[PDB]
Amino acid sequence: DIQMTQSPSSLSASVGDRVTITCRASQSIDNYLNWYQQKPGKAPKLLIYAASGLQSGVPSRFSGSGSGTEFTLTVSSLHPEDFATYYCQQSYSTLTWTFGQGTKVEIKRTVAAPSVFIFPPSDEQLKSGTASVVCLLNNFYPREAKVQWKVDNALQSGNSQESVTEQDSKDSTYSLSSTLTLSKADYEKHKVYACEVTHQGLSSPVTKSFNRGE
Amino acid sequence: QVQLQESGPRLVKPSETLSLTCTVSGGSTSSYFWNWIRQPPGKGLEWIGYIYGSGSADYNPSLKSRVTISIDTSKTQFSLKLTSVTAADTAVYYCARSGFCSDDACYRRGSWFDPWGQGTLVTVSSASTKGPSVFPLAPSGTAALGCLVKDYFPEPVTVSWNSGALTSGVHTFPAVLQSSGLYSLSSVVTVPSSSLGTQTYICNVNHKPSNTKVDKRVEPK
Amino acid sequence: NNDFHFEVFNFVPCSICSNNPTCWAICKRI
Repeated sequence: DIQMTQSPSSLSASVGDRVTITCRASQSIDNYLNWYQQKPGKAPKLLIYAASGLQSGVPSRFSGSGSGTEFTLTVSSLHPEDFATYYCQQSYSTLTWTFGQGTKVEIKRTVAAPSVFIFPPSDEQLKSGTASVVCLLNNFYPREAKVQWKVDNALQSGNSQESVTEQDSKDSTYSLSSTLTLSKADYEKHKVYACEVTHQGLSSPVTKSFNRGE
Repeated sequence: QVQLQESGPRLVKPSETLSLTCTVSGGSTSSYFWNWIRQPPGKGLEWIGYIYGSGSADYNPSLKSRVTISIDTSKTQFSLKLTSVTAADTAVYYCARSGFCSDDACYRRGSWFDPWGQGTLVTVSSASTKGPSVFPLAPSGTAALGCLVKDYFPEPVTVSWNSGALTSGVHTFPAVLQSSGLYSLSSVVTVPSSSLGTQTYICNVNHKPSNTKVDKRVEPK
Repeated sequence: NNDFHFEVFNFVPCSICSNNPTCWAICKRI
């Protein structure tokens, strides 16, 4: 058995930064170390073969070095589309080929404030006995944001769930949805529904709201 | 271009057998080495096994007792069989070719995985398949609109807009597992406020595990 | 016979690489 130890686990870097990823093998594997790049929801794509061969179709800003037990993948100048998880993989074992744990590369960029939108539950959904109120934060950076739900000015807790997109491959921003889930009866007991958004790019909080039925 | 494609059931009950087939086009299985690899959600990659030639195979020891890989008589397909599955076998499964071949000899050692299949998600659960309900997220210089895709099992659903013609500014969010055991997700897009009267915006939902397809027009209320 | 020979233990011997750059990248002098 041959284990690959890949570091670091995670890194953030700016466009134009030089990035280095290291992979250490538990024993000598000569030059038989391959690197892959995996974009979210897609199969790993071969970047480097046999420690330093540059795969046809891959830009030369990627390069691999090392032999024996210590290997390195370098991006000479990071681009926004280089956001991905990178894996080393050894082909020296006669039986089990093994991968490193991965290195998630995130793109760091200037602050961008979210555009906020609120959506009331549809009438067709309400027939079915449940009300989903959706709050959208579009194209912001950085990652961290707070969404507070207020129903007739009362702060809500426990009844919302959030989802975040992966970083966008061209502009490096995130989007986020918060869904407030209420039963039909509860939803109908209140009037004002508000989403309050706090983010580093906003000097004061943005609140989007609607009145049920209008 | 040698191209690879995985196929098989998307939902497997615990203790049953997981089976998948990889179809090879533009090439033959009578040379090279044919691999299976998997990746649990949010985790890393694990090599499963390989097969070559007449049907010689070998396996990752962590799975050898439960895994068989077989090669088909058309010599265009190979197959994965995994027994006694548990929720730990929930993963995206990939097929991939490896090896270097000269005129009359194929060597595996020191080669790499290329090309790869697209990968297919397989979920091990005793919950049953259920198709989604689709609700509009109706628009209030730029407006946002979308579709709420609610209460389906298992993952995944795919969403597109205007039959694939609309992709700029589309965000389909990762699904969230609700307390009910069913998944929910939203897909949104930003459009020019001025078109909401005359341009149609339709979200195309396909939930392959349940054979449910839905096209939903989203409009101002 | 027409079937390929298959080798899983030995590295690619450079004596067979012809002018194939893939071969030359992974071979050993044996």
